[PDB]
Amino acid sequence: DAKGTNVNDKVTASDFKLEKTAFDPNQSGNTFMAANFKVTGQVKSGDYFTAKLPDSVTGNGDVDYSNSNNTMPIADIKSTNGDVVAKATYDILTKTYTFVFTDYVNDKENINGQFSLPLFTDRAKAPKSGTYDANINIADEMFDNKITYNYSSPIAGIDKPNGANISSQIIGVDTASGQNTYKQTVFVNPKQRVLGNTWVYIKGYQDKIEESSGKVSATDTKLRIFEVNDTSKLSDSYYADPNDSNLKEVTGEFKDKISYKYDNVASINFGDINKTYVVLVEGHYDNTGKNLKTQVIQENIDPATGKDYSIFGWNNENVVRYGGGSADGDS
Amino acid sequence: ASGSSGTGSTGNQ
Ligand SMILES: [Mg+2]
Ligand SMILES: [Mg+2]
Repeated sequence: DAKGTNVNDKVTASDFKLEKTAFDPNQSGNTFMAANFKVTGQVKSGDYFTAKLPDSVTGNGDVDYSNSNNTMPIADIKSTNGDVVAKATYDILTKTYTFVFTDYVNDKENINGQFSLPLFTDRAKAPKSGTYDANINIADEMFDNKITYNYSSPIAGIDKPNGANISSQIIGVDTASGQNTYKQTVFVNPKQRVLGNTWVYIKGYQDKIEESSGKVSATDTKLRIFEVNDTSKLSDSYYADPNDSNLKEVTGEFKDKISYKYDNVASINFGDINKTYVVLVEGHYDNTGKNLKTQVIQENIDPATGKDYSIFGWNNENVVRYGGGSADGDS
Repeated sequence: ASGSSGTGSTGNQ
């Protein structure tokens, strides 16, 4: 039963198709890979074959498995009767899918089947809009593709020269481990305007507390705040590396400026600013099973006049996609 | 819905 011999040399994949080759990961866009596969000869329980993803795509997308040993279960490959033909997992770090045959295969031959698995952007490795190679290995054979990411720009806000402007994206949600963490990137003033008396609010909900599982609080939330040297260098994908020299962490300058006084919201007092800041949120959600929905808000004035107030909000929520597959062999 | 939205897979769990 345990993972045994690699039988890529016995498995041929075919009729490979992506569901689509262009989408917008900032509006829940994703694709699927679909392929047929067939086994030449016989395999035995524990034999396995693999598929390997390149830098531009991931199998997990905005779902985070770092608290589950970087491993995600995948849907079982099942026969018509419903019997499990292969169990499958995916390694987040090595981007490798492994399909391990069960004892169903022991008395069979010329097993063949098919799968459809959801594929997502890699926000870190594909940080800008554009076209990327997405050459995918299945069973030691390459299937070449191009994928185009047209990210909805994170640079959004009120249409005045001193207008409030802010955006965010939840780029990691831990659904597996039980810890219920989430990771959110917030871009404050991505327009890089000159703003007076700036306040930012990070909420664990949108309009209705009871309709989100998010919990923002001093004990559930940690914030890191970075001043951005060059705004042009920020991702379109909302990925932001805390170690990138373009970001200067200034968290220690905000110890008197962050308040969890109000319900399910953190407020941050930015004051008079003229740069973009990144806020990396490490949060948690509760066990109500409600959707995780959030909103960030920024308000400010015109610093030269003291007036021309404005306020802008930005909602986040994520969606889940599923895979499926089947296989049968002759006796 | 407004703002932006993400997407991922839980591996059918
Ligand atoms: Mg092969
Ligand atoms: Mg509170």
